[PDB]
Parts: sequence; structure tokens; C-alpha cells
Amino acid sequence: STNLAVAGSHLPTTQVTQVDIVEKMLAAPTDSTLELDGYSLNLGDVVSAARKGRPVRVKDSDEIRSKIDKSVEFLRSQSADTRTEDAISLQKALLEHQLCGVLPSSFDSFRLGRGLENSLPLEVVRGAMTIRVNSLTRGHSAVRLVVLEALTNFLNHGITPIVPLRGTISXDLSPLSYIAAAISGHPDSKVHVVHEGKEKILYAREAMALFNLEPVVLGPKEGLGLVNGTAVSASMATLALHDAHMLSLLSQSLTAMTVEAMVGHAGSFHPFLHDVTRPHPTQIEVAGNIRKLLEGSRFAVHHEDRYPLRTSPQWLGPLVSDLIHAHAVLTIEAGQSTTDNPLIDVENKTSHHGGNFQAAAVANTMEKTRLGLAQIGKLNFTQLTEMLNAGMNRGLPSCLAAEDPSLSYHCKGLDIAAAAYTSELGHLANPVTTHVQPAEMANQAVNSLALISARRTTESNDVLSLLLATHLYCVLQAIDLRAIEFEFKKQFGPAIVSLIDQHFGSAMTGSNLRDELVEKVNKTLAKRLEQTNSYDLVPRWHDAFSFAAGTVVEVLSSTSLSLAAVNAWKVAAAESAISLTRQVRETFWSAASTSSPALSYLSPRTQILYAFVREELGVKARRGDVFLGKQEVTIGSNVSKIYEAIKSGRINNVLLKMLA
Amino acid sequence: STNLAVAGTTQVTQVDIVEKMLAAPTDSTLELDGYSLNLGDVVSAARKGRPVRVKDSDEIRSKIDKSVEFLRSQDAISLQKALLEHQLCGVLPSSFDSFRLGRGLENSLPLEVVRGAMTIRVNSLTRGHSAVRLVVLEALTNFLNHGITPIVPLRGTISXDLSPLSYIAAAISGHPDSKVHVVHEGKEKILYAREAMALFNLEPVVLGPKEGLGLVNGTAVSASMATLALHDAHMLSLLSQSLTAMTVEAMVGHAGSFHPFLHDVTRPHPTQIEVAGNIRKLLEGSRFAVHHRQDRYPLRTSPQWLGPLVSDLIHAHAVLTIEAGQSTTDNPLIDVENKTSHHGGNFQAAAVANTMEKTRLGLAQIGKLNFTQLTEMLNAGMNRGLPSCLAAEDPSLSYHCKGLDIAAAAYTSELGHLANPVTTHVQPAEMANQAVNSLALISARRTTESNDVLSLLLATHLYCVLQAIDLRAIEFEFKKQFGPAIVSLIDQHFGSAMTGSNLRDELVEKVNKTLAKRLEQTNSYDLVPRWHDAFSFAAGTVVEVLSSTSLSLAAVNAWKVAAAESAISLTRQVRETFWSAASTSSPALSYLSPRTQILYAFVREELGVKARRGDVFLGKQEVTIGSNVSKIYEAIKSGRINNVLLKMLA
Amino acid sequence: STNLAVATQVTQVDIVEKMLAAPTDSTLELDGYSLNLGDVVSAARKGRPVRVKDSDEIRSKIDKSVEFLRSQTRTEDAISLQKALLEHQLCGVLPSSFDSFRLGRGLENSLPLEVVRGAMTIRVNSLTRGHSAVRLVVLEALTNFLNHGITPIVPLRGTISXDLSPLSYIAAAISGHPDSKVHVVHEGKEKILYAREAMALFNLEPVVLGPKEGLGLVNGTAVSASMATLALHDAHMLSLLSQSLTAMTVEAMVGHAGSFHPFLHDVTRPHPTQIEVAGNIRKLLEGSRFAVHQDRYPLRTSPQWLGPLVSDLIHAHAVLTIEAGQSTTDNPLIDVENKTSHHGGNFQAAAVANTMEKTRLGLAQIGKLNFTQLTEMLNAGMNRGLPSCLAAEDPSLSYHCKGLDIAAAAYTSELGHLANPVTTHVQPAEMANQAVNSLALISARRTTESNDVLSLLLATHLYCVLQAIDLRAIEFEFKKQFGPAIVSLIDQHFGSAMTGSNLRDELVEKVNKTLAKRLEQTNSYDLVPRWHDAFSFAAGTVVEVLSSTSLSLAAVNAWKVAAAESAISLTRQVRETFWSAASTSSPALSYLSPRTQILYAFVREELGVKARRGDVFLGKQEVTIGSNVSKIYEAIKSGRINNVLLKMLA
Repeated sequence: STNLAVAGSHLPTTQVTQVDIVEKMLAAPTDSTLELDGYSLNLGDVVSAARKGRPVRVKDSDEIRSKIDKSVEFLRSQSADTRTEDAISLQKALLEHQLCGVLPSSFDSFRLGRGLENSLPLEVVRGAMTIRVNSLTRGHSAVRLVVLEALTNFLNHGITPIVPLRGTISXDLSPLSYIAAAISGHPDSKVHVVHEGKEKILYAREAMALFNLEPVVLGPKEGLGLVNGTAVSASMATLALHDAHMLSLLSQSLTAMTVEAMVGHAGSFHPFLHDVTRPHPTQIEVAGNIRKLLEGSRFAVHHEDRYPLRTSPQWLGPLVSDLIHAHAVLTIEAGQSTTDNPLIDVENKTSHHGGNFQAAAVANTMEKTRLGLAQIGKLNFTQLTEMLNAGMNRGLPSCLAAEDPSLSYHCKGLDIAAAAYTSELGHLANPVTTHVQPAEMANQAVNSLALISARRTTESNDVLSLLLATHLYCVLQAIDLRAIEFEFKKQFGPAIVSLIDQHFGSAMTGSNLRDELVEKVNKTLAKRLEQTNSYDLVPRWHDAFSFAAGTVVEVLSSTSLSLAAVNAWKVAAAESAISLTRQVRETFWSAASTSSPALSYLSPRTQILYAFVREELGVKARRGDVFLGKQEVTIGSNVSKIYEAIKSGRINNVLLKMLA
Repeated sequence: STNLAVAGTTQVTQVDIVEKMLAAPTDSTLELDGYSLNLGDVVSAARKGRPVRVKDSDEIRSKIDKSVEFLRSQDAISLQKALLEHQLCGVLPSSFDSFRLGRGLENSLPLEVVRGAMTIRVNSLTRGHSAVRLVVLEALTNFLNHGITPIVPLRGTISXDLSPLSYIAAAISGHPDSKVHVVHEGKEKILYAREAMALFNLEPVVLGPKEGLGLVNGTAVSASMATLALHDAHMLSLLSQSLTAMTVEAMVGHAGSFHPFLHDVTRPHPTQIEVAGNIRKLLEGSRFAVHHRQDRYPLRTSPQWLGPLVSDLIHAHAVLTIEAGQSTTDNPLIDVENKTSHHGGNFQAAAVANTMEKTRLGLAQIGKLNFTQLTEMLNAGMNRGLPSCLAAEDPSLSYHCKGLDIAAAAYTSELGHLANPVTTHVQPAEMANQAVNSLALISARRTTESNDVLSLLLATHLYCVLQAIDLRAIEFEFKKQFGPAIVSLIDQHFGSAMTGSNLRDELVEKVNKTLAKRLEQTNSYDLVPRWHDAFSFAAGTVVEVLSSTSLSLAAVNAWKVAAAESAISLTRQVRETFWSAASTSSPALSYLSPRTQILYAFVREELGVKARRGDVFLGKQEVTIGSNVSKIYEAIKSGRINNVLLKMLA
Repeated sequence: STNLAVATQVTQVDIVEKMLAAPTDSTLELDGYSLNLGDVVSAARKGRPVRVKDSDEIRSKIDKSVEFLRSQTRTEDAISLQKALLEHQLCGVLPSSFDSFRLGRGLENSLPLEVVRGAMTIRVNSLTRGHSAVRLVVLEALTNFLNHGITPIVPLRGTISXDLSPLSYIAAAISGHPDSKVHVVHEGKEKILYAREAMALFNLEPVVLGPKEGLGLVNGTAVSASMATLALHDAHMLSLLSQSLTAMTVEAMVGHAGSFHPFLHDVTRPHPTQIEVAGNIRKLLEGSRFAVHQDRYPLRTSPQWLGPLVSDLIHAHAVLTIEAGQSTTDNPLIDVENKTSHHGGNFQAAAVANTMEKTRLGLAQIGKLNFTQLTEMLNAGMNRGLPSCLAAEDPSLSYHCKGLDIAAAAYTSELGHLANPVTTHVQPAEMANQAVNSLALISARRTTESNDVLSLLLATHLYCVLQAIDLRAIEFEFKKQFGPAIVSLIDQHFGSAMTGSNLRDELVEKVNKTLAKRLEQTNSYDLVPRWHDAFSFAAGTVVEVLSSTSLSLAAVNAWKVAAAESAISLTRQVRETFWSAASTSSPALSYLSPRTQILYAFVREELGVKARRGDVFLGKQEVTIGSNVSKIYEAIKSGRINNVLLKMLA
């Protein structure tokens, strides 16, 4: 509660990092019971309850039952018969106009893989029910414990009411009214449940009778004290932030891995450039994470780069600071705030009329986050597009094609997809909150529009997941293609000297030319090879040594070698390179993923992810159909596997393990 | 082709365009000739299953062969397989263990969009510019005609639309990983392309040289979804105009706002004239709308507000018929007659992206107009005397459309944020080789979402107006009996004291103006408190006009009470006869114009959604308001309401 | 540093107080770490003298960084690169001559003078950290320009905030480039002279950039940081004015000061800034005789609507002080102590653009909140009894603020459009080397415009709330005398017939009740009709309570006329005594809170903007409403209101 790791912070501060936060959340129990006491519920708890079917229950303690009883009792003392009679009517009337959202009318509209689009996702409504119960135990609304238990029972038995997707402007009555109608056994209330194997959608009553549950009878003001609030938009916002954090960390990881695949400089993350010269807390934090992932990497340079890599800390820094600030707002909103009205000050016999149902706080976190998500997207997109450009990837094959670029364009299609996702992310990033309409006959002239904003941010998390799944896929192919490059240099460096000595030397004897010749031939070779990375193997190498031969003509200018002698060497050298490269390739494709040469150069940290995608998810480097003479499983089928691992959360632990 | 009602100026209206479109056959086969296909046809083939095939005529077959031969006379199969290899990179679901109840195929493209895509694709390849053999075109029409639809990724195209079109070209060639959707013996299933071609005795095509590039090349996927989206945008535009007409009715507004002098004569913008005309036409005969004070902007500036959106919709139609029915968006293209190949950029779908951009803004504009009409009508202080939240009984325990008012606002907010342009977010795709790309498909998808959202909003507005006109009918049925009762009770209690004087007509005149003056700002009180309030004020004016009389305060008070009790009594009875008659003999049909009556019947009869009496009053929780609005929403998304709208405006 | 008030614990008021405490006389000494946002504003806008703090540690590490460079036709090839890197950066557009300078126009394509003075200050500050390797004689060149009032004329556009271009126009100026022009005031009368000319006038010597001096000098983001600071500064003022207007509106609306009670914030929704806002407003309302110690969202949800913005601003303050006061945004950067140079990206102004994006959005929300507060107050149907358009005389010939309500709407719409993000429009700059750029200056400019559009809105609100407060004061004075007059007239007309009954008390309670009930729906009538209408209705209840008395209809009518004529008579009287008194002795002073009275006085006395009686009523056309709103606006833009605000809230 006062740990900073479980509660983010406002203002920069170097006392709490995003990983500290992500660690806490992922440490939330899934088996143990979640006990709501109205003040200690944190975001990890909400996620665990909403997505990991964790058991929840109001904390067993008299203090809680006491305040809940003293509040009910207060709004009991306020003919007395008629004002109870009209109280019930007034709730019937509230539930009546509130149950007005659209949802499918039957099952004759449910096609395969379709059907519930206009329905709020199930995890969101479970998240809402958990937050609702938590705030009701504060004794500020005057609703009986047996009602809170009606909710906890639905939660523990897997009963999730079906609520409409649109309709609230987040001052979230309608959504909550559906929840209310479900536990009260409204006749037209349908819910979702998993009955011995398969999942169905029965009426409220019909589903409780399946578990021995009794619809609960409301009572005066018990209805207004239950639908009131903003638990639905807080729930979806929590889930979205949660995923946003993961995308953020996956982005920093992807940046380090891209540094390696690019043989970039780990020097742009040196603490002098951040901790000392531009002390923005999160910039320091981001620089530190990437600097940590790079330690021990034999792929990146450490001491003797384009913006997408060089300016990454100062580019993600501001986004992370906004996410940490959002996290401090959302914990206070989802675990300590009563968003109802009126609010009862029992120990003062008073009722306060205010506006804590105005979810601008939560709408605010979703606006920033959605924009931050577009920024992460631009960054990773540009890092990827540069890595796929042969004129910039510092020597990698044309489109990361393992074999001849003539009949292989491997990632070309993904370069276009990555541009399509980024574009979409941009349009999603415009603000929602500037489109506020004068609702309810001008009584609600200002409204937060939080749930709508959360929905948009949730879609951004989705598109960013496609973009980062595509980036991870590509950066992994690249790393293998570099590993193969390094295995080829290790042997060709010498082969160049052996040939130089074999063909010449006899003519260089007594001259002091062999060192000048070995150094100049290497330089012109590397100079030309850089802008030739899109040539087929055979022509690529005959081209390189043809330019090398031009150097020989100059340094050996006073020798007695014949043009035939040089051309002979040129042919031998190219033949050599060509053969040597085809052998190292076969060696790579013969080795199993567990013994990938790439493992010999990747830092200890980034190796963890390499393995996870190559071994656990079973996505392997692609050789190329036109080479294998067979059409293997599509690129898309493989990206989709990385994508599902992101959306499923399976990747979260491997991220945390490589940054801890 | 030359008909302005089939190919998008006062020489053609949106009604004409919609009429041609809804008149497309869904039974007879559609013969693709490469220059005749219109927007109606595409929809019919995409959504209605209407059979398609390339028009057998030799002239066509000749051009197709002469194109293919031209290429033969300038490895080849290796490049095609290389092309499909990198294009099959979209995200889809791994298996069927992620398919929960009602979910599953979200990252997949809608089946109707793909069928339309194959239809435009084929039509385009019959011009003999691509050089792809007829057998291939038929591989496509077969799939269509047998209900085979390839499962393609929803995202991954910047609409320069190779990726999706590569999923279609991998399905008719039986790619090993290609999946497709098909209805087999009642139920639906998704099985590998070869597995589905077997069950229909179909042969997986073998792509020859450059046939791969000729196939997967162009903007058929975007033009397809864009066409479906425009179609649905037209309907919403006409439904909005209808809602306007009905709203003016439930408001007892002026039909004079749509007089020809205000449009055809003073501000000659074609579509403004057009919209004013449509409404003036739906209002002819109405006893609700005044013919011969003031009306607010949502109704009075309606024509000059929708006019511009309409002109852009019409203009979008001209652009999309040319793009979907008379354009080959491939590259390279072959001249054949001049044995020349050309290199251009017809795959740059900027034309379709533009229609989708302005359409989406127009949909936001419509949403704002109808939302302001609705919210005004639900506002006690502005709805000209209609009951508080459109509650049939006492407003103290019934808030009928209060929630719906908030939902209208939510839908209108959503539409605003959707209206931002998508095309200003172009990225430097493919090593800066595609520095400028259209983003047409993405734009079309956003516009499709607006249509859906505007549909929720319009289904809500319609649910409300119907309830409003029924409430107004009641009021009318009441005034018919209470006008005389007032004069009767006035002659009973008074008149004996007015005898010989000239103040009876002055009294009746001032007591009617006092009531009307008060009843208008009291439409939120419960019945008995309301009437006693109304006559207590009226009592004040009698004290004045009968000032020289010899009446006693007890006398006037006795009249006031009697009058109020008579109003409460009458009102109760009129209400009771309304709920006793079947919607078929609703008093509303005696005041509704003959055209707006059509839509009234459709909803109350065919859809079966009736006026709501209450829930506290009936002592029973009936089908939720949401259940009824959803039925309307479904009638709109299904197209069922289209003919109804056409009958009204035609 | 370590104070928060300068960087829950710290509030916006604390922050604003520190900034306004910045010395505008005392020389501001730059040491590379102490510079704060208040300091920057003082140097940039108040002409405060600047100078590098004399210190051996400061000039030591500067010298040590220059000589580390020197140690590495090669001598002049270092100066040639400098002149080349200056040749291409001097590429923005400005007027080619003073022939295009019309009256009031001329420098639109130019960067604002205060923005460029702030940039030189921030630039000098970061150079004193010995990370760039720029001789002290160069820093002194810039501080001389600052201290002698010489300000380079730089292009408004051209930077994507990686801010080379504008910065190079400054470098050319202190180096005496032949084309470089500057602005300076020469013995009264401002002029634009060539850099050289100007330096002559003050005996200044143009610097001569050595090796790496140019690269170190034009590298960085001091221009963006500068405009952003100037904008955040004004944004803090505006949000405080917003909260003051909220309290004042609560008073004009006779609202409930209960919505700002600690239990509703400090206890139930513990958001730090929400508590803070609720506190400021609660603090402004203490002692008020207008607010009550049943309220729409604009006022009731005020703390939860403003809270989140204020938290963003405070976050932006922490970011900006670190960026402008203690950040080196050059590259490369030298680590003298270790004899190294690092290649990083501290020039990527993302942190700045970030604050400008959030602020622009919050400004839009402050706007919407005050526009809704204003529009409700000008709405006769919702302003709980205030005159039609805040007209001081009959509403039939006076619409006082009907024009301002439309304008407020116009400003609010503009702010909405301005609020969209700028940073999502990044283009692949310079070949592709600058693939990601911050666009900070552009974002800061848009934010500066929002500060200006919101200043128009709040100037309009403030004016209106002040006219409403006076109008409410007169209402209270009226009720003070009218209450007794009602009862007095009741006894005079019918006590003789109430004698021996227990009717008096019920009669007085009812008449008052109906007079209030009705009078709140007629605040748009013209006095004489308004009052006869109220008592006509009252006469209706007299008929009911005194139903058993022997009163004649004439006796009751007489009463009604006498009551109406005296209400009419009283109103005119209380009005005339209001307009006769001077602003210093206004009745509003009796009811206004001791703190809000402070802003009331400032506007009515210092600015001299009095309440308006009406042109038609005074038979004369006085200065226009606009001319007065303008004085309020100029008082806001000049910062003259800042101390007034601080005085109330502190």
C-alpha cells in the first residue's frame, strides 16, 4: 500500500521502476483466496481474479460486518410502510430504463467464431464484480453483505452475466444494471457459465439453480447503492494497463535484440549519457534495462547508429513515466475509492452528495496510454523497417532471406504489415474525451467517457501485439543470419590470407608488400560487400574479388605477375568464399535449435527469449520454400504463435526473468 | 453504365441510386463481362449468395487467350511460389481450441467481404489485361457458387491488397496450409482447401508463369468492403431523413421548414433541395405537423445539414462503381492490340480510401443531427409538452427513455473519434519503395464500424419516436374531449353569474391560454398534482375576468376541483382505451401521415415491438427496453428495413 | 532543487507561488544546475539580467573540455566544416524586406522574441557544465545579447526537434553573419539591424567559432524547452483561474458548497490533486453569503474533472525543470574526468513534446468544463432565477451575454480540434537517419495557441460571472424588503376576513411557495408582465386556503394588483440604488466571500470594467461588451492577474 512497487507514483522519481511494478503484479496468487477488505486490493489482484479464475471473498472480520451493518441500519431509519413500498418500486423503475443496451436476440445469429461482438468481454465483467464488492465493504453505500456474497458466488462458481458493449458514458449504470439484474434473477437476464465441459448461456435463475444459488432480493436504496459507481470502466482500464506494461518491456527487449542483430553500439546506453547528462528517471530506467540485456553480448559493440536505436531511451522514457503515473492513479481508483453517490458518513449521521462517479481520472490514464502505445509502435516499426532494408542493415541478406534473394523475399510482406499496424495505431491514438456530448437533458453536460477510451486503448494493445509479434519474429531470423555471417568470417579471414600467400608472395618476396596487400584487400572487400547484400551468392563474390583485383593491380604495381595470375586468384578466392558459405549454411541448418550457433554470440539475457520462441513455441528460422522444394507452414502461422503467446500472457514470465 | 441512377447535379438522387441497388436480382445468375458490374450486383453476390460466372461470349474468351498467349511468347513457377510464400504472413487463429462461445474469428476478414473480393477480382480479369487463364477465373466462381469462402487475415495490408489476395490465391490452388469456410450438410465447418474441393469434386488450379502476380495484384479486397460500407451508408442516410420527418411529427413542428422557397429558390444546392423534398414528401398528409412558436436547428436546419453529406455519398458512389466495375487495378497491364506492356500504379487505391474517409465524417455528422433531435425530444423543457422521459404513466416511477438518452450520447461520442482521418498516417513501407500507400482497407474497416455504431443510434431514435407519437396521439385524443368539458364546466359553475354580461367568451379564451401556458412546463408532474396545479392557476384568471361578479371563493374553488378531477378522469379513460386496442387500430394511425405510417406498422407489427406502459404500473417486469431496440437494430443490420424505407420515399 | 515547490506533498499553488517569486531585477546566475522554470520566464519576459555564475569550478571544467577537444590545411578545415554546417541550417523563411510590413502585421513567420531569449538562457546554462567544449567567450556573447536587448530574428518553422535550424540563426547572429538580422530597441523605437550593425552600437565584438564550437552551439533542444516552459507557465495560471471561476459560479448560481467537503475527497476518493482542487474551491467559498453551507455536473463534479489535469501539469513541471535546468541535450558529449566522448541521443526532445501533448489536452478539458458552467448560468431555464441573458433591464430589449455564450462555444470547439496529438505525425526525416523525431517545438506552438484560446474563453466567463454576481446581489436586496411587504399586504387586504380563523400562517406559507415556484420559470418576462403573472397564480391559491371566507373576487383581484404594483415598484427602487452607488460600495461586496471579493475588485476597480445596464435602457451606446472583455483578456495575457489569483488561493 505504501510500497511504491504495488502503488506506482506521480512525478518522475527513481525509487520505483516499471519492472518493480510488473514483478509485483505477476506475483499475485492464482490459487489462494483473494480477501477484499476495501483498502488493500491492488491491480495484480484484479487481474488474477478477472483472468485467472482466482477465488474471491469479502474478508472474514467483524470490523467489516460492523460497518456494513451500521450503514444498512442507518439507511433503515432513513406511513413508514408506503415509503418502503415506493422504495422497491423506485428500484424496479431504475433497473427498467437502465437495461437498454443492445445484445443478440437469440442463437440464430451465432455463426462459427462469431456472435458476441456487442457483448462486453467476460474478464472485464468479472473484474468489475470484484472491484464493486471491494468498495461496497467500506460501508459507504448501505448494501447488505448477502448481496456482496451474491456477487462473490457468481465469481467463484464461474457465472458471468452478459452485458452490452456500448451505452455508458462513464458517469457505468447500464452495465452494472445488467449485473444487478442477474443476481436478482431478472427474467430477461442471461448469463454465461461452463457446465461440465461445455459453456452455455442460460437465464440468470436457471443457472443458479444449477449451483443451489438463490436470487437475492434487493431492498430500499439497495439497488441505487449497487448500480451506482464506475467499476466497469476501472476494470477494463486495469486489464489494459496491465497488458500495456508488458508491451513496454517487450519493446525494450526487442530494442536490445535489434541492437545485436544490427551489430550496433551498446554505448548509447552508457550511464554517462543518462544518469549524468540528462537525469530523467525513466530515461535512466530504460537505458539501464537495455544496458543490462546487452551485457555479455558478442553481437553488439562495447568500446572502440541510427535514431531508432541511439535515441530509444529518450523516446520510450516519457511513455514509461506516463504508465507508472497511470498505475498510481488506477490503484487508488480500483482499490481505495468509493465511486458512488450519495455517500454515507455513518459515524457522523450524514449523507454527502458529490461526484465521485465522474471517471475522468481513469479516462485520463487511457488517453495517455493509447498515445504511448502509438509511440512504442513507431519506434519498433522504424527499428524493424531499417533492419529489413538491405541498404541499412549493415550487411544482412536482402529481406532476411536465408538463401539467394532471387527467389526469396521472406520478411518483405511483414515489412508491409508492420507499416499497416503502425498506421492504425496512429489513428487510434487521437483523444476520445474531446467528443463529450451534453447527455441526459444537459444534466450530465460533462462526462468522462472512460469505458469507451478503455476499449480503444484495449484495441491498441491488440495491434501493438501484432506489430511486436512481427518484430520478434524478424529479429530472430536476423540473429540467425548474423550468426551464420560470424561463422563464415571466422574461417574466411584466414582463407583470404592463405590464397594471397599461395598465388602471390612468390612475387612479393623481399618487398614489404604482403602486409599492405592483406590490409587493402580486406578493406575494399568489406567496403563493397556492404552494398551487395542483395546479390545472389555466386555473382556477389565474383563481384567482390573483381574489385579486390583492382587493389592488387595497385599495390603489386611493381611486381611481375601476369593479368592471368591475378584473375586466377580472383576466381579461386570467389570459388572459396562461395563454397565456404554453402558449407557453414548446411552446418547451421543441420544443427538443432538447442545447439544454434547464435547461442554462442547472444548475451545471457536475450538468449532466454531466443530459446522460448525457438524451443517452447517451436518457431524456427526459415530456409525458404523455393530452396526446400516444398511449401512449409506459412510465415503468418508462425507469427500467430508468437502473437498468441503475447495475448495469453505466457511471454510475461520470460520477460520478467530476463530483466529481473 | 450511362444511367445516373446506377453510376452515381439535380439529375439523380440518392433514392434513385438506392432503388436500382435494391432491385438487383438474387436468383438469376450474374454474368461478368468486365464493364457492366455495378454496386448493387456486388452486394447481391456478396451477401445474397447470388450465383456468378463469367459471361460466355467468345469475345471475352478471345481477349483472355490472346492475353495469355502474348505472355507465353515473352524458374517461372519458382517465383510464384516465392511470391505466395512471403505474402501468407497474416495473423489468424492456430486451431479451434481458442474458439469460445460466440468468439473466435476476430482476426479474420468478414466472409461477405471476401465473396465480394472474388467477384470484383474475376470481373476485372475478363478484360484481358492481366493474362490469367479462364480456368482460373472459374476456380473462383466455383468457390463462390458452392459457398466456399477462404479464411483470410483481417489486418496486414496498406492497400497498395496483396496479402489478403494471396490467401485467396493459395486456396484455389490447394495450398497445404490453406483453410476455407463452407456449409456442409446443414452445419458450418472450416477445413483445408483441398479437403473442401474434394467434397465438391473441384480441381486445385496450378498457377502458371506470371499468373500468380496477375492474380494476387490489385485492390479488390478494399473496393469490396468499401462497396458494402457505402451501400449501408446510403440506407442510414435515408433512415435519418425518415427519423427527421417522424420527429417533426412527435414534436408538432412546422412542415414549412422544407418549403421549396427555402431551398429550390433561395439556396439551390442540389442535394439540399433533394433532402428538403424527401422530408416534405414524408410529411404530406400528416395531422401532427403544422402546415398553415418556432422550431429549433435540429429540425429546421436539417436539409442544409444533411445536404452536404448526401452530395459526398452520391459522389462516392460514382467513384466506387468505376473502381469496382470498370477498372483493372493490376500491374503490369498488357495492351495486346499493340503488343506492349505498361508500368503504372493502378494498385494505389487512393480513390477508394477517399470515399471511405469522407463517408465516415458524414456518418458522424448524421449521428450528431439525429442525437440532437432525440435528446431534444426527450427533454421535458423542450419537447412541447410530451411526458418527462416518454413515460406512459406517472413520471415519478417511470423513466422510460432516460437510459436511452445517455446511450445516444455515447454512440455519438464514439462516432466523433472514429471520424478522424486514417490517411494522414501513412508510413514508409517496404524500404521506402511504397512511401505513399492508400490505407484503403483500414479506412473502410473504420467506416464499417461507424455504420454499425450509427445503426445502434438510429435504432434507438426510432424506438423513441414511435413511443413519442403514440404519446402524442393520446394527448390529441384527450384534447378532443377536454376542450368541450372545459366550456361545459365553466357554464355549469358560472354563467349563472355571467348572465347579462359579456364575459363568458373572455373567460373561456383566457382560461384556455392560461392552461396551455402552464401545462407546457408541467409535463413532468404526476397526473393528479399536475391538473390541480393547472386549474389552480386558471382559478387565478377567473378571479380577474369575473372580478365584478358575485361568486364566492368557495364557488371558484369548487369549479377548480371539479375541473381537475374531470381532467384526471378523462385522461385515465383515454389511456385505458389506447392500451385496449391492438397496435393495428392505434389512434396514432389517425394522425400519422400516410408515408410515415408505413414505418410505424413495420416496427409495431412485423417487428412486434409495442409501446411500453411501464413496469411499476403493470406490476410486472416485461421484456427489457434493450431487447426491443435490439430487434430494430437487427432489422437494420439485416437489410430487412431497406424495402420499407424505399416504399416510403419512392 | 530538493523542494518540490520548485520541482500529496506539493500543490499547484505551491508551484505557482515559487515562480512568481522570481526576481526580475537581481541578476540570474547560471551554474548549470540551479536554473528553474520561474527563472527562465523572468529572463525571457521580464528582461531580468543573466550572467554565467563566476566560479573557478565552472570556468575550469569549461576550459578542461575545450582543451580535451583541441588535443583531438587541417587547421582551417575545422573552421570550414563550421561554416558549412551553418550554411545549410540557415534555411527557414522570413520576410525578405520591410515592404511587406503592414500595420499590425509583418513578423508572423518569425519566432516570438520571448521564446528566443529563453532559448539563449537555457542554451547558456547547459553549456556551463563542460560537456560541450564551447569557450566561455561564446557564452558571454549570448549573455551580452540578452543583457543588451539584442534578439535574433529566427524562422517560426523548420525544426522537427531532433532544434538545429533556429539555434543556427542565433549562432550566426553572435558571429556576425552577413545576412543575420536582429531585433533591438535603440533609444526608444525598436529596430531590425544586421547583426554587425547592432553589435557596433553596444561595442560588442562578433565571436569567431573555432573547431566543434559550432556543432556544440547549434546542437540541442533549448528552443523547444523554452517555448514549452513559457506555455506550462501560462497553463498553471489558467487552471487556477479556472478553479476561481468555478467557486464564483457556485456563488452566482447560489450552489451547494457541500460538493467540496473533505469526506467526498480526502476520505472517499483520495486522489491527491482532486483533494487539492476540492480544497482550493472549498477555501474560496468560506464566508460566502451566496453559496449554501441538487447541483449539476459542471459544479458538482468539478474536482474530479479538474483533478486529473492538474496532476498532469504537476508532472509536466517535474519533467520540464529537469530538462531546462539540468539537462545537456548536445551530442557528442565529453566526459573530461575519464577522457572520453559519448555518442547518444539527448537531443531527442520526446520528454518535452510529451508535456506539450498532455497540456494541450488538459487545456481542452478546462475549456469544456468552464463552457458548460457558463452556458448553464446564461440559460434562463437553469440559472435558478437569474435574468434572461444576464440583462440588467427588461429582456425584451436586452440580450447582454447572448453573444458571449455563442463565442464561448466557438472557443471551446477550437480547443477540441487543437487537442489532437501532433507526435503521431512523424515523417522519416533526413534520408532516413532521423526516422523518429519529437516534433516538440511544433507541439509547443499548438499548446501556446490553446493557452491563448482558453484565455479568450476564461476572460468571457469572468466577465459574465461578474455581471451575474451583481444581478444576484440585487435579487437578495429585493427579497430582504419584499418578504415583509408580502405579509404586510396580506394582512391589509385580508386579515379582516381571516379574523378568528387559523388561516393566516397557511396562507403566507402557500403564497410564498407558489410565488417562488412560478417566479423561477418566468425570469425572462419584462417586470410588469412578470409580476402580474406571479400574483395571478398566487391569487389562485388564496382562492383555495381562504376558500371558506367571505372575500369577493374583486377584493382578491385588488390584492393581486397591489402586490404586483409594489413588487414592480420595489424592483425599480433597489435597482436605482445599485446603479447610483459606485463599484467600491456595491451590494455584492456584502454577500461575496472575502477571497472571491478580491477578483471582483480587481476587475471592477483596477481594470475599470463595470456592470452593464443596457444600451436601449440608457438611450446611449456605451463602449462595447467586447472592448471590456478585451481588457480582461489583456490582463490575463500580461500576467497582471497572476498575483491577484495567488493572493486569493495562498
